[PDB]
Amino acid sequence: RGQRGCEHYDRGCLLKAPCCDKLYTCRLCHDNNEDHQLDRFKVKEVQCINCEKIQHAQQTCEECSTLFGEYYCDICHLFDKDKKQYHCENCGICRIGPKEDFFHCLKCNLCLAMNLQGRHKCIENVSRQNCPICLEDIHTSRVVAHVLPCGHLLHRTCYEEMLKEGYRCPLCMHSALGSGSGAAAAAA
Ligand code: NA
Ligand code: NA
Ligand code: NA
Ligand code: NA
Ligand code: NA
Ligand code: NA
Ligand code: NA
Ligand SMILES: [Zn+2]
Ligand SMILES: [Zn+2]
Ligand SMILES: [Zn+2]
Ligand SMILES: [Zn+2]
Ligand SMILES: [Zn+2]
Ligand SMILES: [Zn+2]
Ligand SMILES: [Zn+2]
Ligand SMILES: [Zn+2]
Repeated sequence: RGQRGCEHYDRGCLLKAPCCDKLYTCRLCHDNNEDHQLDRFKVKEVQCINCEKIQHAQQTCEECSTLFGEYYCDICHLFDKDKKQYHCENCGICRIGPKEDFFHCLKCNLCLAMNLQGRHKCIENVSRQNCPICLEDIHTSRVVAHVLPCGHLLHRTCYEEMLKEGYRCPLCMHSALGSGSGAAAAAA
């Protein structure tokens, strides 16, 4: 671990971005360096870092057999060391597991810690929204979301910064004290 990959991932291959047909270590490396956003489900090809064989996406290299990722999901085309990831069909992406700690809430439409099942306030597709603090997406973020007792969602980082200046939901102004607050599963 820690020999091959980027700042985001420990992986043995590079993705061929079907948009600009460039080779980037991962979708974040691509998105940080391109006008547009990479569609991870559209990725068809990868290149072995070790032997530069460009090939269809798979867990090991067809020529030299280098291990591309300890965890490999052929839907998101994600490669990584073992972080107990699982791919959730309702989220549509890979989550940081383990899968048994989480359930997918249909209404809020993200994976939530088991202790919130039937024990939180649902807001329709609230996960598919921007964080009201930073106004960047919650659902696909690699930062754990925090369910406020009111059911609104904040990035854990944005939530903890907000506590230095206040203690109320940035949208509905309800206090963050109380029942129904907890953690969601991070994007892998
Ligand atoms: Na490398
Ligand atoms: Na990726
Ligand atoms: Na849906
Ligand atoms: Na999606
Ligand atoms: Na589930
Ligand atoms: Na953020
Ligand atoms: Na995590
Ligand atoms: Zn591109
Ligand atoms: Zn990267
Ligand atoms: Zn190879
Ligand atoms: Zn996946
Ligand atoms: Zn889910
Ligand atoms: Zn819910
Ligand atoms: Zn945020
Ligand atoms: Zn709120």
